[PDB]
Amino acid sequence: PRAKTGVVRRRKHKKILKLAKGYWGLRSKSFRKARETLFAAGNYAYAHRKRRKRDFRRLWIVRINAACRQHGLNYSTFIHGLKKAGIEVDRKNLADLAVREPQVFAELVERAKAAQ
Amino acid sequence: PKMKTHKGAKKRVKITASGKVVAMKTGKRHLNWQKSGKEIRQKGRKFVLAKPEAERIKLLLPYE
Amino acid sequence: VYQIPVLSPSGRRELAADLPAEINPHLLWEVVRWQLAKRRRGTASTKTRGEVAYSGRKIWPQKHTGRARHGDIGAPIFVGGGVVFGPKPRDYSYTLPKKVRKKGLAMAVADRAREGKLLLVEAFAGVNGKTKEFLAWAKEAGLDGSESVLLVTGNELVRRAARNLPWVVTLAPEGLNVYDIVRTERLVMDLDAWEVFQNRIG
Amino acid sequence: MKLSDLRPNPGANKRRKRVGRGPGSGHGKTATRGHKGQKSRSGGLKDPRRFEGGRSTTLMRLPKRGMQGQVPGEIKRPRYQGVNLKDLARFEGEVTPELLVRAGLLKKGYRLKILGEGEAKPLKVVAHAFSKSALEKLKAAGGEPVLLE
RNA sequence: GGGCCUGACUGCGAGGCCUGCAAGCCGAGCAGGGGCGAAAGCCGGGCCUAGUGAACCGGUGGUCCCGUGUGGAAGGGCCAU
RNA sequence: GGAUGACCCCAGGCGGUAGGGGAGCGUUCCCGAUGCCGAUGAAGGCCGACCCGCGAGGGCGGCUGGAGGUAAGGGAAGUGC
RNA sequence: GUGGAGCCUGGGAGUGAGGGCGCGAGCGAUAACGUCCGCGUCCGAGCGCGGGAACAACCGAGACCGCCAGCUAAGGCCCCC
RNA sequence: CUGUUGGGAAGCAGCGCCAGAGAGGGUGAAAGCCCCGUAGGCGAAAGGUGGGGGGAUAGGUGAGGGUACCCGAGUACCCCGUGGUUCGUGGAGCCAUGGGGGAAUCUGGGCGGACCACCGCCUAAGGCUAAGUACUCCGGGUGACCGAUAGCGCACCAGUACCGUGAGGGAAAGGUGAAAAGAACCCCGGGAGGGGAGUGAAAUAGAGCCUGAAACCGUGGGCUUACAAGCAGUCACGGCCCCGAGGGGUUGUGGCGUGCCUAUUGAAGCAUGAGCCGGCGACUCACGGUCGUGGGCGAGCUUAAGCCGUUGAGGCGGAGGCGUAGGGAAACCGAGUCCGAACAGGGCGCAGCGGCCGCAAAGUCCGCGGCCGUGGACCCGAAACCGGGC
RNA sequence: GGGGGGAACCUGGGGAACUGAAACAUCUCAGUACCCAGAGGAGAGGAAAGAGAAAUCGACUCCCUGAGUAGCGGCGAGCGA
Ligand SMILES: [Mg+2]
Ligand SMILES: [Mg+2]
Ligand SMILES: [Mg+2]
Ligand SMILES: [Mg+2]
Ligand SMILES: [Mg+2]
Ligand SMILES: [Mg+2]
Ligand SMILES: [Mg+2]
Ligand SMILES: [Mg+2]
Ligand SMILES: [Mg+2]
Ligand SMILES: [Mg+2]
Ligand SMILES: [Mg+2]
Ligand SMILES: [Mg+2]
Ligand SMILES: [Mg+2]
Ligand SMILES: [Mg+2]
Ligand SMILES: [Mg+2]
Ligand SMILES: [Mg+2]
Ligand SMILES: [Mg+2]
Ligand SMILES: [Mg+2]
Ligand SMILES: [Mg+2]
Ligand SMILES: [Mg+2]
Ligand SMILES: [Mg+2]
Ligand SMILES: [Mg+2]
Ligand SMILES: [Mg+2]
Ligand SMILES: [Mg+2]
Ligand SMILES: [Mg+2]
Ligand SMILES: [Mg+2]
Ligand SMILES: [Mg+2]
Ligand SMILES: [Mg+2]
Ligand SMILES: [Mg+2]
Ligand SMILES: [Mg+2]
Ligand SMILES: [Mg+2]
Ligand SMILES: [Mg+2]
Ligand SMILES: [Mg+2]
Ligand SMILES: [Mg+2]
Ligand SMILES: [Mg+2]
Ligand SMILES: [Mg+2]
Ligand SMILES: [Mg+2]
Ligand SMILES: [Mg+2]
Ligand SMILES: [Mg+2]
Ligand SMILES: [Mg+2]
Ligand SMILES: [Mg+2]
Ligand SMILES: [Mg+2]
Ligand SMILES: [Mg+2]
Ligand SMILES: [Mg+2]
Ligand SMILES: [Mg+2]
Ligand SMILES: [Mg+2]
Ligand SMILES: [Mg+2]
Ligand SMILES: [Mg+2]
Ligand SMILES: [Mg+2]
Ligand SMILES: [Mg+2]
Ligand SMILES: [Mg+2]
Ligand SMILES: [Mg+2]
Ligand SMILES: [Mg+2]
Ligand SMILES: [Mg+2]
Ligand SMILES: [Mg+2]
Ligand SMILES: [Mg+2]
Ligand SMILES: [Mg+2]
Ligand SMILES: [Mg+2]
Ligand SMILES: [Mg+2]
Ligand SMILES: [Mg+2]
Ligand SMILES: [Mg+2]
Ligand SMILES: [Mg+2]
Ligand SMILES: [Mg+2]
Ligand SMILES: [Mg+2]
Ligand SMILES: [Mg+2]
Ligand SMILES: [Mg+2]
Ligand SMILES: [Mg+2]
Ligand SMILES: [Mg+2]
Ligand SMILES: [Mg+2]
Ligand SMILES: [Mg+2]
Ligand SMILES: [Mg+2]
Ligand SMILES: [Mg+2]
Ligand SMILES: [Mg+2]
Ligand SMILES: [Mg+2]
Ligand SMILES: [Mg+2]
Ligand SMILES: [Mg+2]
Ligand SMILES: [Mg+2]
Ligand SMILES: [Mg+2]
Ligand SMILES: [Mg+2]
Ligand SMILES: [Mg+2]
Ligand SMILES: [Mg+2]
Ligand SMILES: [Mg+2]
Ligand SMILES: [Mg+2]
Ligand SMILES: [Mg+2]
Ligand SMILES: [Mg+2]
Ligand SMILES: [Mg+2]
Ligand SMILES: [Mg+2]
Ligand SMILES: [Mg+2]
Ligand SMILES: [Mg+2]
Ligand SMILES: [Mg+2]
Ligand SMILES: [Mg+2]
Ligand SMILES: [Mg+2]
Ligand SMILES: [Mg+2]
Ligand SMILES: [Mg+2]
Ligand SMILES: [Mg+2]
Ligand SMILES: [Mg+2]
Ligand SMILES: [Mg+2]
Ligand SMILES: [Mg+2]
Ligand SMILES: [Mg+2]
Ligand SMILES: [Mg+2]
Ligand SMILES: [Mg+2]
Ligand SMILES: [Mg+2]
Ligand SMILES: [Mg+2]
Ligand SMILES: [Mg+2]
Ligand SMILES: [Mg+2]
Ligand SMILES: [Mg+2]
Ligand SMILES: [Mg+2]
Ligand SMILES: [Mg+2]
Ligand SMILES: [Mg+2]
Ligand SMILES: [Mg+2]
Ligand SMILES: [Mg+2]
Ligand SMILES: [Mg+2]
Ligand SMILES: [Mg+2]
Ligand SMILES: [Mg+2]
Ligand SMILES: [Mg+2]
Ligand SMILES: [Mg+2]
Ligand SMILES: [Mg+2]
Ligand SMILES: [Mg+2]
Ligand SMILES: [Mg+2]
Ligand SMILES: [Mg+2]
Ligand SMILES: [Mg+2]
Ligand SMILES: [Mg+2]
Ligand SMILES: [Mg+2]
Ligand SMILES: [Mg+2]
Ligand SMILES: [Mg+2]
Ligand SMILES: [Mg+2]
Ligand SMILES: [Mg+2]
Ligand SMILES: [Mg+2]
Ligand SMILES: [Mg+2]
Ligand SMILES: [Mg+2]
Ligand SMILES: [Mg+2]
Ligand SMILES: [Mg+2]
Ligand SMILES: [Mg+2]
Ligand SMILES: [Mg+2]
Ligand SMILES: [Mg+2]
Ligand SMILES: [Mg+2]
Ligand SMILES: [Mg+2]
Ligand SMILES: [Mg+2]
Ligand SMILES: [Mg+2]
Ligand SMILES: [Mg+2]
Ligand SMILES: [Mg+2]
Ligand SMILES: [Mg+2]
Ligand SMILES: [Mg+2]
Ligand SMILES: [Mg+2]
Ligand SMILES: [Mg+2]
Ligand SMILES: [Mg+2]
Ligand SMILES: [Mg+2]
Ligand SMILES: [Mg+2]
Ligand SMILES: [Mg+2]
Ligand SMILES: [Mg+2]
Ligand SMILES: [Mg+2]
Ligand SMILES: [Mg+2]
Ligand SMILES: [Mg+2]
Ligand SMILES: [Mg+2]
Ligand SMILES: [Mg+2]
Ligand SMILES: [Mg+2]
Ligand SMILES: [Mg+2]
Ligand SMILES: [Mg+2]
Ligand SMILES: [Mg+2]
Ligand SMILES: [Mg+2]
Ligand SMILES: [Mg+2]
Ligand SMILES: [Mg+2]
Ligand SMILES: [Mg+2]
Ligand SMILES: [Mg+2]
Ligand SMILES: [Mg+2]
Ligand SMILES: [Mg+2]
Ligand SMILES: [Mg+2]
Ligand SMILES: [Mg+2]
Ligand SMILES: [Mg+2]
Ligand SMILES: [Mg+2]
Ligand SMILES: [Mg+2]
Ligand SMILES: [Mg+2]
Ligand SMILES: [Mg+2]
Ligand SMILES: [Mg+2]
Ligand SMILES: [Mg+2]
Ligand SMILES: [Mg+2]
Ligand SMILES: [Mg+2]
Ligand SMILES: [Mg+2]
Ligand SMILES: [Mg+2]
Ligand SMILES: [Mg+2]
Ligand SMILES: [Mg+2]
Ligand SMILES: [Mg+2]
Ligand SMILES: [Mg+2]
Ligand SMILES: [Mg+2]
Ligand SMILES: [Mg+2]
Ligand SMILES: [Mg+2]
Ligand SMILES: [Mg+2]
Ligand SMILES: [Mg+2]
Ligand SMILES: [Mg+2]
Ligand SMILES: [Mg+2]
Ligand SMILES: [Mg+2]
Ligand SMILES: [Mg+2]
Ligand SMILES: [Mg+2]
Ligand SMILES: [Mg+2]
Ligand SMILES: [Mg+2]
Ligand SMILES: [Mg+2]
Ligand SMILES: [Mg+2]
Ligand SMILES: [Mg+2]
Ligand SMILES: [Mg+2]
Ligand SMILES: [Mg+2]
Ligand SMILES: [Mg+2]
Ligand SMILES: [Mg+2]
Ligand SMILES: [Mg+2]
Ligand SMILES: [Mg+2]
Ligand SMILES: [Mg+2]
Ligand SMILES: [Mg+2]
Ligand SMILES: [Mg+2]
Ligand SMILES: [Mg+2]
Ligand SMILES: [Mg+2]
Ligand SMILES: [Mg+2]
Ligand SMILES: [Mg+2]
Ligand SMILES: [Mg+2]
Ligand SMILES: [Mg+2]
Ligand SMILES: [Mg+2]
Ligand SMILES: [Mg+2]
Ligand SMILES: [Mg+2]
Ligand SMILES: [Mg+2]
Ligand SMILES: [Mg+2]
Ligand SMILES: [Mg+2]
Ligand SMILES: [Mg+2]
Ligand SMILES: [Mg+2]
Ligand SMILES: [Mg+2]
Ligand SMILES: [Mg+2]
Ligand SMILES: [Mg+2]
Ligand SMILES: [Mg+2]
Ligand SMILES: [Mg+2]
Ligand SMILES: [Mg+2]
Ligand SMILES: [Mg+2]
Ligand SMILES: [Mg+2]
Ligand SMILES: [Mg+2]
Ligand SMILES: [Mg+2]
Ligand SMILES: [Mg+2]
Ligand SMILES: [Mg+2]
Ligand SMILES: [Mg+2]
Ligand SMILES: [Mg+2]
Ligand SMILES: [Mg+2]
Ligand SMILES: [Mg+2]
Ligand SMILES: [Mg+2]
Ligand SMILES: [Mg+2]
Ligand SMILES: [Mg+2]
Ligand SMILES: [Mg+2]
Ligand SMILES: [Mg+2]
Ligand SMILES: [Mg+2]
Ligand SMILES: [Mg+2]
Ligand SMILES: [Mg+2]
Ligand SMILES: [Mg+2]
Ligand SMILES: [Mg+2]
Ligand SMILES: [Mg+2]
Ligand SMILES: [Mg+2]
Ligand SMILES: [Mg+2]
Ligand SMILES: [Mg+2]
Ligand SMILES: [Mg+2]
Ligand SMILES: [Mg+2]
Ligand SMILES: [Mg+2]
Ligand SMILES: [Mg+2]
Ligand SMILES: [Mg+2]
Ligand SMILES: [Mg+2]
Ligand SMILES: [Mg+2]
Ligand SMILES: [Mg+2]
Ligand SMILES: [Mg+2]
Ligand SMILES: [Mg+2]
Ligand SMILES: [Mg+2]
Ligand SMILES: [Mg+2]
Ligand SMILES: [Mg+2]
Ligand SMILES: [Mg+2]
Ligand SMILES: [Mg+2]
Ligand SMILES: [Mg+2]
Ligand SMILES: [Mg+2]
Ligand SMILES: [Mg+2]
Ligand SMILES: [Mg+2]
Ligand SMILES: [Mg+2]
Ligand SMILES: [Mg+2]
Ligand SMILES: [Mg+2]
Ligand SMILES: [Mg+2]
Ligand SMILES: [Mg+2]
Ligand SMILES: [Mg+2]
Ligand SMILES: [Mg+2]
Ligand SMILES: [Mg+2]
């Protein structure tokens, strides 16, 4: 019996096309260009969810560093003092403290100078 | 269509009971005057062909 | 070995038959596979680039036209051209081993036997070629037609009477075969039928 | 047991290998053929059982041996098949060539020769030949060797 | 350098070297009939590593294996070259 | 562990071209089917931020469509751009 | 020394254009992003990731998936960063 | 038949009936019982057939004994040149015959693979001969055959239009609706077209008509954009708009970021290919082989062609094939055999589990899968070669 | 009475090449494609100057098998009773 393409190919193309909603020109309009665009998009997303982990930590650090220098030390010193004091509050949190909770941040700074 | 027996192999070779392939030693067709008797004598025996070469010849003999 | 109900004027007696204890569903499947393959017509066909109606002229020159190279428009790469590896007339049949068919027959009858669904009968009352006659007899014989029946008998008059019933498949005993036994829920046989089947599985 | 229950045993019906159908299959594009060269081409190579790239072949360098025959062909002569004593075990009373053909031991068109693997059994065995030891074992077990001619 | 000699054997060949194949190489030992030596023993060419060419087709000597109804014959196989 | 591929637990492996192997998805057609779904709406089309699945996919809903479609289990190929 | 170790029989391949680098030579001119061998490596197939401004093969390191957590590697810590 | 929903009942419901007929197609949707059919039956004045039945006719039919009349001529036969056969000059016969030579009539002749003998087979040089066999323009039946890029080149006014001096090449192009009820009449317009009215279950079913995807063009709306550097995305945050501790759309800023495929040592590569979209488009089939695998039987396994049956029913058929023994060029011997003087040495061969029962197995058959051989053998592509024509 | 036509099929008279032989000439392709003549619903063949070893069979045709056997073969590729 014969099995002509039929319905099958239009359906794969709509799938891809639908994922390409938003893209510029033929990239949302042409199955071919959409598919190219999507290969790139999936690799970036993978790469970028990796580096979001880095992007944020760099930020926490810039923030911690600012808050430290108001109390007369640098980030590197503050982190060594935390280590020596045995304090394990992470940088995501150290940062929230530095902004939302200056009194607490100050005390951790104190423990950090004291610990050395 | 059915396979054909290769007649050149049928004429040179025999498949033994266990499926080895056997043929005459080469090298005493001629130029024999200065060959020692050890040589002529030993080239008078059959030998068992190396496996890859035998397996090939066997497929040429589908009906032995 | 198996105990099989027999309907009679004297009433429901029992008959002993040695049919296989073991049913081998793979083998049953193999017999049915053979049966259905061999009834195939094999009449699907297509045309090759050589069998298609166009000419063999090279449509345009090999080089310098700015177009792709082609030969004739019969080539399968052209709409209208031949088909690559389409179906051609075919024989789907093959000789399934005789013993398998035999063992298969026997197992199928055996399978219905083990379910109570095999029923042997001496004769068919008043069925003289009329559907309503077979219908009466059937009701009386426990066949309301809620279960499909493979009726096997050499009595032509009985086959005609029953054939039109949607739930009945009829056969002469020389025709007993496993697809029909396996397709139906209940097996009903003449003793004369049962006799030939015993000779065939011997 | 009904039609919906009829199944082949696992492995009885395997899928074919389909090539040139997409990357996920791991057999796309080159269809497992690798890249270029004669073997990848439609039509492929020369008979790999013989051909060796142009050098004289392994087979053709070996010497021919023996009588190959001449027109008008095979010379008609009586052909003998041996069947051992052990194969005669199953019979009782008499064995003749015809019988042995029926039992599926002796092929048609061959004369019978009895051979010595096994024990002899006191039967009357009728045949075109006997090996030395078959004759001995048979005579000794009280069987009766009869020669046909 | 000399004496006697033809083992510059015939039938085989454990086990190895080398090695894609096919080839190439070394070879104790047993048997037959020998050479030299009093004997132990050595001798299956040459101190050694090059001096060579697979198959096909055909020649010659032998063998007496096949011989197209049978006996021969033609022609072939086999051993040697 | 439990007895058996029921699922739980501990550990380890899991970049990949040529290429080997395994397990699946979907298309057309056959048995299943004198059956079953269907105008209270078939196939097909268009939507969906919902459900299941690693995925190929499969559901479910709304709109369009207006007459077909076809399960569990199997079978066969003009089967996936 | 229990390892995607090894050995044996069999089925299926692909490959038989490599390339950079380090070390050892030859060829070249103690030239070439040169050429030709040897041992090793990496790219090839890791054009995935960090460093080297950018950069297949230099340094760091072998990416099963997820995390707005932690420790390091080479390389860095004046601003770009 | 009735009821019911519905434009329509054949759907659903109630109560029935036929069946040698429940194959199938229609009817406003899904019908055994409405129509056409189907099972089972029936039917030719005329023409054709008539291989079957009957009849006729042609034609056919003895035994010794003697005679030695006849028994297919440029023939056999030999030689030369060739063809046919499996036979390619081979030890080359046989059948045929272009050249030369050239008989006999059974006490004749040809043949059994040079030749000779023996032993057999057969009657050349005249002719005819049903059936069993091949094919498919034609008719019918049937599809695990196509379904309008398919299937014939053509579903349609196609071997047409059109192309070519000619031979010759050779398309595209199907579908309103159940029914034309195919939209009277009015309005704008030269008309085309539209707007009402009307028909219809439905009119974005209105004839440029079923469905009506995609590329492509537009109108309307939300978000956004004129100091900005870009393989067009991705991650983050924030603004606005929408649906209602959430989601969706949009995108300002910040981070990261060298298209796809092909071929390559190596490509974003300034190396190939692709304007975009839809559809067509490439590893198959037969037969053999080899391994693997699912079963059946197992010193055995298996049938082919055919025949009987069936009309989607299977059976019979043992001819034959593979296996049961090997070794040897062979004669030949045989669990051995070959080389050899050898009782030497060597090559190649020979030798289930449990409790008489079961179990497994040689092997073999069928199915399935991988790969191989032969075919065009994964698809597309030459320049060329050959035949017959124009 | 002939003449001319008929899709395939059939006999007879003529009769290639690509290709395969991984070059090519013998060989293959193949007595195929194709031209021609003729027949017919078929055509051909057919009643032994046969076969070929059986003391045998008994016209011809056609299918299965014998058998990829016997053989043929730059003893190659292959061909094949
Ligand atoms: Mg397709
Ligand atoms: Mg299609
Ligand atoms: Mg499609
Ligand atoms: Mg697609
Ligand atoms: Mg779609
Ligand atoms: Mg899809
Ligand atoms: Mg966007
Ligand atoms: Mg766009
Ligand atoms: Mg655009
Ligand atoms: Mg668009
Ligand atoms: Mg994607
Ligand atoms: Mg990631
Ligand atoms: Mg990353
Ligand atoms: Mg400071
Ligand atoms: Mg630290
Ligand atoms: Mg810390
Ligand atoms: Mg040969
Ligand atoms: Mg030799
Ligand atoms: Mg030679
Ligand atoms: Mg010689
Ligand atoms: Mg010679
Ligand atoms: Mg020498
Ligand atoms: Mg010597
Ligand atoms: Mg010798
Ligand atoms: Mg055979
Ligand atoms: Mg054998
Ligand atoms: Mg079919
Ligand atoms: Mg078919
Ligand atoms: Mg076709
Ligand atoms: Mg066709
Ligand atoms: Mg063509
Ligand atoms: Mg053509
Ligand atoms: Mg044509
Ligand atoms: Mg054509
Ligand atoms: Mg044409
Ligand atoms: Mg042509
Ligand atoms: Mg042409
Ligand atoms: Mg042409
Ligand atoms: Mg060009
Ligand atoms: Mg162009
Ligand atoms: Mg073109
Ligand atoms: Mg173009
Ligand atoms: Mg062209
Ligand atoms: Mg073409
Ligand atoms: Mg062409
Ligand atoms: Mg064509
Ligand atoms: Mg076509
Ligand atoms: Mg067509
Ligand atoms: Mg095609
Ligand atoms: Mg093809
Ligand atoms: Mg083709
Ligand atoms: Mg095919
Ligand atoms: Mg057919
Ligand atoms: Mg098949
Ligand atoms: Mg068959
Ligand atoms: Mg019925
Ligand atoms: Mg039924
Ligand atoms: Mg299959
Ligand atoms: Mg794939
Ligand atoms: Mg694979
Ligand atoms: Mg791969
Ligand atoms: Mg590709
Ligand atoms: Mg492969
Ligand atoms: Mg391959
Ligand atoms: Mg390739
Ligand atoms: Mg390659
Ligand atoms: Mg390629
Ligand atoms: Mg290459
Ligand atoms: Mg190449
Ligand atoms: Mg290759
Ligand atoms: Mg390729
Ligand atoms: Mg190619
Ligand atoms: Mg080709
Ligand atoms: Mg080729
Ligand atoms: Mg032979
Ligand atoms: Mg006795
Ligand atoms: Mg002396
Ligand atoms: Mg050795
Ligand atoms: Mg060696
Ligand atoms: Mg001595
Ligand atoms: Mg001695
Ligand atoms: Mg002495
Ligand atoms: Mg010695
Ligand atoms: Mg010297
Ligand atoms: Mg020397
Ligand atoms: Mg030498
Ligand atoms: Mg040669
Ligand atoms: Mg040669
Ligand atoms: Mg010779
Ligand atoms: Mg003779
Ligand atoms: Mg003799
Ligand atoms: Mg003779
Ligand atoms: Mg004599
Ligand atoms: Mg003699
Ligand atoms: Mg003599
Ligand atoms: Mg002689
Ligand atoms: Mg001789
Ligand atoms: Mg010799
Ligand atoms: Mg992996
Ligand atoms: Mg696996
Ligand atoms: Mg697989
Ligand atoms: Mg499924
Ligand atoms: Mg699909
Ligand atoms: Mg599937
Ligand atoms: Mg179908
Ligand atoms: Mg049905
Ligand atoms: Mg249906
Ligand atoms: Mg319903
Ligand atoms: Mg309605
Ligand atoms: Mg609806
Ligand atoms: Mg569907
Ligand atoms: Mg469909
Ligand atoms: Mg979906
Ligand atoms: Mg829908
Ligand atoms: Mg319908
Ligand atoms: Mg279905
Ligand atoms: Mg199904
Ligand atoms: Mg089934
Ligand atoms: Mg296809
Ligand atoms: Mg292990
Ligand atoms: Mg490994
Ligand atoms: Mg490994
Ligand atoms: Mg494979
Ligand atoms: Mg290779
Ligand atoms: Mg390669
Ligand atoms: Mg090379
Ligand atoms: Mg190389
Ligand atoms: Mg290179
Ligand atoms: Mg390398
Ligand atoms: Mg190199
Ligand atoms: Mg570099
Ligand atoms: Mg190097
Ligand atoms: Mg260094
Ligand atoms: Mg160096
Ligand atoms: Mg050097
Ligand atoms: Mg300088
Ligand atoms: Mg270099
Ligand atoms: Mg350098
Ligand atoms: Mg250098
Ligand atoms: Mg290297
Ligand atoms: Mg590469
Ligand atoms: Mg790396
Ligand atoms: Mg690596
Ligand atoms: Mg990469
Ligand atoms: Mg890097
Ligand atoms: Mg970097
Ligand atoms: Mg950097
Ligand atoms: Mg890298
Ligand atoms: Mg890993
Ligand atoms: Mg740290
Ligand atoms: Mg460091
Ligand atoms: Mg820096
Ligand atoms: Mg109403
Ligand atoms: Mg009604
Ligand atoms: Mg009702
Ligand atoms: Mg019926
Ligand atoms: Mg019906
Ligand atoms: Mg109907
Ligand atoms: Mg219904
Ligand atoms: Mg229906
Ligand atoms: Mg109806
Ligand atoms: Mg009738
Ligand atoms: Mg009728
Ligand atoms: Mg008389
Ligand atoms: Mg006379
Ligand atoms: Mg006469
Ligand atoms: Mg005359
Ligand atoms: Mg002549
Ligand atoms: Mg000839
Ligand atoms: Mg010859
Ligand atoms: Mg001849
Ligand atoms: Mg003449
Ligand atoms: Mg005479
Ligand atoms: Mg005479
Ligand atoms: Mg004659
Ligand atoms: Mg003659
Ligand atoms: Mg003669
Ligand atoms: Mg004769
Ligand atoms: Mg004769
Ligand atoms: Mg005639
Ligand atoms: Mg007749
Ligand atoms: Mg006839
Ligand atoms: Mg016919
Ligand atoms: Mg027809
Ligand atoms: Mg279809
Ligand atoms: Mg249809
Ligand atoms: Mg169309
Ligand atoms: Mg068409
Ligand atoms: Mg359409
Ligand atoms: Mg037509
Ligand atoms: Mg067309
Ligand atoms: Mg058309
Ligand atoms: Mg027209
Ligand atoms: Mg012109
Ligand atoms: Mg014109
Ligand atoms: Mg033309
Ligand atoms: Mg066209
Ligand atoms: Mg209509
Ligand atoms: Mg209509
Ligand atoms: Mg309607
Ligand atoms: Mg007006
Ligand atoms: Mg108007
Ligand atoms: Mg208007
Ligand atoms: Mg109007
Ligand atoms: Mg109305
Ligand atoms: Mg309605
Ligand atoms: Mg609409
Ligand atoms: Mg409509
Ligand atoms: Mg339109
Ligand atoms: Mg319609
Ligand atoms: Mg429309
Ligand atoms: Mg439209
Ligand atoms: Mg649109
Ligand atoms: Mg707008
Ligand atoms: Mg500025
Ligand atoms: Mg601005
Ligand atoms: Mg961005
Ligand atoms: Mg941020
Ligand atoms: Mg939002
Ligand atoms: Mg946002
Ligand atoms: Mg990067
Ligand atoms: Mg870029
Ligand atoms: Mg790059
Ligand atoms: Mg791509
Ligand atoms: Mg490309
Ligand atoms: Mg290239
Ligand atoms: Mg290049
Ligand atoms: Mg290059
Ligand atoms: Mg670029
Ligand atoms: Mg560019
Ligand atoms: Mg260029
Ligand atoms: Mg480019
Ligand atoms: Mg290029
Ligand atoms: Mg263009
Ligand atoms: Mg576009
Ligand atoms: Mg497309
Ligand atoms: Mg394949
Ligand atoms: Mg196979
Ligand atoms: Mg098998
Ligand atoms: Mg069986
Ligand atoms: Mg055979
Ligand atoms: Mg021995
Ligand atoms: Mg068993
Ligand atoms: Mg078996
Ligand atoms: Mg293979
Ligand atoms: Mg072909
Ligand atoms: Mg092909
Ligand atoms: Mg192939
Ligand atoms: Mg071509
Ligand atoms: Mg030209
Ligand atoms: Mg030429
Ligand atoms: Mg020429
Ligand atoms: Mg011409
Ligand atoms: Mg001409
Ligand atoms: Mg005429
Ligand atoms: Mg005529
Ligand atoms: Mg002719
Ligand atoms: Mg003539
Ligand atoms: Mg001729
Ligand atoms: Mg000519
Ligand atoms: Mg030629
Ligand atoms: Mg060709
Ligand atoms: Mg070839
Ligand atoms: Mg050639
Ligand atoms: Mg060639
Ligand atoms: Mg040339
Ligand atoms: Mg040639
Ligand atoms: Mg050819
Ligand atoms: Mg020929
Ligand atoms: Mg002719
Ligand atoms: Mg023809
Ligand atoms: Mg005529
Ligand atoms: Mg006829
Ligand atoms: Mg006739
Ligand atoms: Mg005639
Ligand atoms: Mg006569
Ligand atoms: Mg045979
Ligand atoms: Mg020929």
